[PDB]
Amino acid sequence: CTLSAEDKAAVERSKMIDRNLREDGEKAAREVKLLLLGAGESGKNTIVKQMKITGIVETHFTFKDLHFKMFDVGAQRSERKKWIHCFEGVTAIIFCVALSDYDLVLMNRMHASMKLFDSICNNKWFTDTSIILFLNKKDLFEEKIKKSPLTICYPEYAGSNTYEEAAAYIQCQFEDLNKRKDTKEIYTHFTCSTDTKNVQFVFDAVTDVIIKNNLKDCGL
Amino acid sequence: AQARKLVEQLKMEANIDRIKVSKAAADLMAYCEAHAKEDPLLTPVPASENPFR
Amino acid sequence: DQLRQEAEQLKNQIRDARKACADATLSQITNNIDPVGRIQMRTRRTLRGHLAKIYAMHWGTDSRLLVSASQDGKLIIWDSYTTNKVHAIPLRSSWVMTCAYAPSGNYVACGGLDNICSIYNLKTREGNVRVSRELAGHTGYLSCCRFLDDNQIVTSSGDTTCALWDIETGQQTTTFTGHTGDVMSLSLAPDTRLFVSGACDASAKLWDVREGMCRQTFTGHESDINAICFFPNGNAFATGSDDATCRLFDLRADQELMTYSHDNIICGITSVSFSKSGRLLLAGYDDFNCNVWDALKADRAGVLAGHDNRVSCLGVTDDGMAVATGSWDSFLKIWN
Amino acid sequence: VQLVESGGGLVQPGGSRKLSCSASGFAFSSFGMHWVRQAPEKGLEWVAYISSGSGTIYYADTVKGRFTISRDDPKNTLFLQMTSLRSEDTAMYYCVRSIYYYGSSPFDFWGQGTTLTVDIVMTQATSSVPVTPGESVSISCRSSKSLLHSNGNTYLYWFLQRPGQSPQLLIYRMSNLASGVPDRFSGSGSGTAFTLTISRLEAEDVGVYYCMQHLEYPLTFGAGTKLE
Amino acid sequence: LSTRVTLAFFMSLVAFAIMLGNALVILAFVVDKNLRHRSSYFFLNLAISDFFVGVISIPLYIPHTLFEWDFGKEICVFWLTTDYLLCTASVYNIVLISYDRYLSVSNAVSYRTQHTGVLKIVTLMVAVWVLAFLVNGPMILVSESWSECEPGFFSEWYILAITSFLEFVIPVILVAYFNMNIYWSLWKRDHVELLRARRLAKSLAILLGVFAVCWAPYSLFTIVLSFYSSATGPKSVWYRIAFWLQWFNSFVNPLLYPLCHKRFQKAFLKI
Ligand SMILES: CN1CCN(C2=Nc3ccc(Cl)cc3Oc3ccccc32)CC1
Repeated sequence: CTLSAEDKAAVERSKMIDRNLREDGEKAAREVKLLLLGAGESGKNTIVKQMKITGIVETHFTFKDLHFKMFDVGAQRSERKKWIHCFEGVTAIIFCVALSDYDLVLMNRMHASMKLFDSICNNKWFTDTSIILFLNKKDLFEEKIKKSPLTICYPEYAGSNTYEEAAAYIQCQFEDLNKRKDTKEIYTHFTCSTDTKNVQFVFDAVTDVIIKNNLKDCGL
Repeated sequence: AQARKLVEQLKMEANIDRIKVSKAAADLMAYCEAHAKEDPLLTPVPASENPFR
Repeated sequence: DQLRQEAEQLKNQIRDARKACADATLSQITNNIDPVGRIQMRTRRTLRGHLAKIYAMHWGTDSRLLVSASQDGKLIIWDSYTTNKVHAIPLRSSWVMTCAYAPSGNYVACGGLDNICSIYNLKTREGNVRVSRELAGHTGYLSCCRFLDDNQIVTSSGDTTCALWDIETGQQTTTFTGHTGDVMSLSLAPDTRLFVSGACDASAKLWDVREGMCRQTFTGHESDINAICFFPNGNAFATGSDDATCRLFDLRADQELMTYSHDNIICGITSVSFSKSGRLLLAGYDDFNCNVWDALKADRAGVLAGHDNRVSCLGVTDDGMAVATGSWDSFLKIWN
Repeated sequence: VQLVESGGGLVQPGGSRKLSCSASGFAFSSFGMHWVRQAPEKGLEWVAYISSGSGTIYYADTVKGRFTISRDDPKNTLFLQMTSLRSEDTAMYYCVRSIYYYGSSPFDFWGQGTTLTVDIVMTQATSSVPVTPGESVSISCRSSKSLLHSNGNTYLYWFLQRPGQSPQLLIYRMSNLASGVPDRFSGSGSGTAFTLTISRLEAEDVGVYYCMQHLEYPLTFGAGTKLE
Repeated sequence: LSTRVTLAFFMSLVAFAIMLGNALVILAFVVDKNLRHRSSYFFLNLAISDFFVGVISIPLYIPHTLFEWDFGKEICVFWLTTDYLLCTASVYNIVLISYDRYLSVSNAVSYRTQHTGVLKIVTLMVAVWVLAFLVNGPMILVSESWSECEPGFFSEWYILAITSFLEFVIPVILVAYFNMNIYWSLWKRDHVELLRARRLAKSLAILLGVFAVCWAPYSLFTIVLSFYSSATGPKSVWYRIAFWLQWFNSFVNPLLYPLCHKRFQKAFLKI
C-alpha cells in the first residue's frame, strides 16, 4: 500500500458511504407497493378515502404489520407507453370499475372498462403481475336493472333480470378476458360500504401473491 | 389563429440563407482532419501517459 | 381555406428550396478516406453501488468527477480515477429521469415525474449538501435539463413546452412552444446561444435563447426521437429515433446528410454521443450493447459488449480519454 | 460555524486532566479532528488526530501512552485526556477541523485555544523581517526530503497568526489559496525549498507565519517567521 | 489379479466429481455479492461439508483396500472420525434447509419483516457443526479394543441402534412433515391448477425419496448383521454396495438444492 495519508482518509469516507447505501437498500425491500388504476370517474376517490385516509400522488398506510404504498397517477395527461415501464417491479395492480354505468353510452362505459382491462392484462411489462379487481356501485345498478335489463348492452345474455345472475355474468365477462391463465391470477370483489372488508381483501390477496412468489423462486 | 401562426412561422422559415451540401461535407472533413491527432480514442496514447492504466 | 392553401404553398417552397441544393451527397465524396479499421476497447473500471435501474449520468468539466441517478432515490458523485465516492445525495421523490452537472462545479440539478426541477449546492461552510432551488410551473414530466451558467437553466417537459429559468429569482424568463407532442431531449451549443430539441411527433426544432422564437425544423424520422446530441464544431447535429436509425442533420445546408442503420438491428436507440475529433459516433441500444460508428463512412459494428440489460446512458469526456456507459442492470463502466 | 473548547488551567506534577470542545453550526459528525499545541515561547507542535468514524487514531511520539482522544457524536463534543503531567506540557491548546475527499481544504477553521500550565524537518531561514507599507515581501523555508508525491500533490501548508488571535489558513498544498483570503498572497517553490510572497502590504498583516508538512505522520512545524 | 487398477480409476473419478461440484458452488457464492440471504449461507455450509468428503476420505481408502495397509492406528482413528463428522454434518444441513423453506410459507408476513441478519446465521451454522461432532466423535475416540479399520462399538448393538436412530429416524420424520405441510398450504389455496399441484407433489416426493433410498440400506443391513453374527471378517458384496451407496448421496446433493434455486442459476450463468 503506497497511498499517502489523505488517500487513506478518502478511502475510509468512501467505505462509509457504501455502508449507508447498502443499509438503505435493505430497508427499501420490506415494503408493499401497489399501482392504482381506474377510468373516467370510476369512483377511484372512494377507494382512496376509505382505506386509511401535480404529478404522481402517493398514499401510505400500515395494516397488520405491513407497510403499503399506493401510487395514483390520474394527473398525467400523456400516453401510457412513455410512462409505464417505470412501474415494472410493482407487487400488484388495484383496478376499479363501476357497474351501474352499463347504460351510460358516452357505446357504454362497460366497453371502455373492458378495453382498458384487456390492454393492461396482456402488457409485456406485467407478465407476472397480478390484478385486484373492484366492482363499484352495486346498489344503483340493482335499482336500475328493475327497469332496464342487461339486454340493452348485452343482447346475447340469456338469464333473468335479477341481482346475482347479472352480477355473476358481469364478473365472468370481465375475468374471461385473461390470456395468461397459467402465470397470474385475477381477484374480484363487490365493493362493501360498512366496514374494513375493502382492506382485508387487499391484505389477503397480497399474502397469496407473496406465498406463491416464495414457492416459485425455489424452482419447487 | 393556428393557421396564422403557421403562416408566420412558414414566412420566417422561408427566408433562409443557404449553402451547398458539398460545402458541409468539406467542412466536416476539414474539421476531422485538422484536429485528428489529439483524439485519445482514434490513436491511443502510450500507457505512460494514460491515467486509466 | 386561404390560409391552408398559402401554407401548402410555403411548404412546397421549403421542399423545393431543399431539393435545389442537392448538388452531391456525403457518401459519394468521403469514399476516398482511410477508415478507422478496427477499434477495440477494454473495461478499465467498474463502479458499483446503485441498486435499481440507472437513468442518467453526466461528466464534470475537469474530466475526473461524475454524477449519476437511479430510481433508488439517490444521486451519487464519483471519482473515476480511484473509483471513490465523493458524495451521496438523497432525493425527495424517487421517480427521477434526468440530471446535470454545473460547468463551474458548484451545483447539480435533477427532475422527474413530480413536475419540479431541483437544484443543489455542493460547496457550503457546513459540509453537507443543501437544496438551493425548486423550479415549478410545468404540467408534465421533465425530460432534460442543462445549465447555462451559475444562474440560468433550461428545461424541457412532456407537455409540449420548453422553458428558460432565472435561478436567483425563481420565475421563468422565456417559454418556447410549437411542438404537438412530448419533448424528449435537448442539447446546448458550445457558445450557449442556441439549442435543439426533438419531440414525440418525429420532428426536431432549433431555438434561439435570447429572443425566444423557433428557427428551423428537421423532419424525416418514422417514429419519435429518443436522443439528440450536437456536433463539436457547432454546425451539425445527430439524432436517434425509435425505428432503429440515427441521422445527421446540418444547420446551414438545411437538409439531411447521412443515415446510420444496419439490417441485423431491430431495436431502438436510447443515447448518442460524439468523440473529440468527430470521427466516432457512439450509440446505445435496446439490444443490451453499445455500438461505435464511423461518422464519415456510416459503417461499423464495433460493439462494446458487457452489459446484461438495455443501455440507458453514455458519455465521453472533455479531453477524449474515456467513455462511460450505464444501463438497467445497475453497473456503470469506464472504457479506454 | 463555531468551535469553543474549555478545560484548561493550572495543575501540579502528576495528576490528570480532561479538555473538551463543543461544535456548533456545522455537521460535526463528518469532520476529522486534530489537537495542536503551542509553547508559551516557541512555535507550534502537533499533538493528536481522530478521524470521522473513530476508526483511526494517531499520536505524537512524545505523548503516546499518556494521552487519549475521544469524540461524542449525538452531543457534538470532543475530549482529550492527559495523564501524569510534567513540566514540558505547558502550552496553549487548539482544536482544529479537517475533511478529506477529492478537492477539499483541510485545516481551515481553528478554535480559540485554552491555556494549560504546570521525521522530516522544516527550517525557517529567518526570525524577523523589518519592512514598510507599500512594499512586497517574500518568506522562505526549507525541507530535508522531497514533498512531491507520485500522485502529483505537494503537502505544504502556509498559516498566519496575528497578535492575540488564533491562526488562519492561507495556502494549502503549496499553491492553492483558501476562501475568504484577499488574493494578494501567493506561494511557490520546488522540492525541499519553498517561498511565500506578499504584494502591496497593508496594516493588519503583521505577525508570525508558519510552514507545515502533512506528507506522513507525524506532522512537523517550523520555527516561525515574524513580520513587523 | 490385475483388475485392481480398473476400480481405482472409478474411485478417483467419483472423488473428482464430488470435489468439482462443491467447488463450483463455493465459487458461485464467493464471486457474487447479491447472494446474501439465509438460504445462500445454508447452501454454502452444505457445499463445504460435501467438499471435504470429496477431497479427503475417498483417495486414502483406495490403497487400503486395493494395494497396502499403510495406516497405523492413529491414522485410522483420524480417518474414521473425519468421515463420520462430515456425513452427519451433511444430513443436519439438509434438515436445516427444509425448516427454512417451511417457515417461508407457513408465515409470510414475519418472514418478510425480519432484519436480524448479523450473527444468528453463523450461530446456527456453528451449532449444527458442533452437534454433528457430538454425534460420533466421543464414541470413536473411546473405542480401544478395536482387522479392517472400523469402529469398535460395532461389537455391541445398543450403540449401533442409538447412533442409527439419532442419525436417520429424526431427519426422515422432520423432512416428511415439513414437505407435507408445504404441499397442503399450497393445495388449500388452489381455487391448469391440477398440473401445478401435481408438479409440487412430484418434486417433494423426489426429494424425500432420494434421501431415504440413499441413506437407509447400509444402516439397516449393519444393525441386522450386528444383532446375530458379529462378522468382521470377509463380507459379501452387499456390504460394499451399501457402503458406497451412502457416499453417492454427497454427489447427488448439490444437483438438487443449489442448482434448482433461481439466483444461483443466474450467477452460474454469468460466469
Ligand atoms: C463411509 N460411509 C459408510 C459409513 N458411514 C456411517 N456414517 C454415520 C455417521 C453418523 C451416524 Cl449417527 C450414523 C452413521 O451411519 C453409519 C452407521 C453404521 C456404520 C457407519 C455409518 C459413513 C459413510
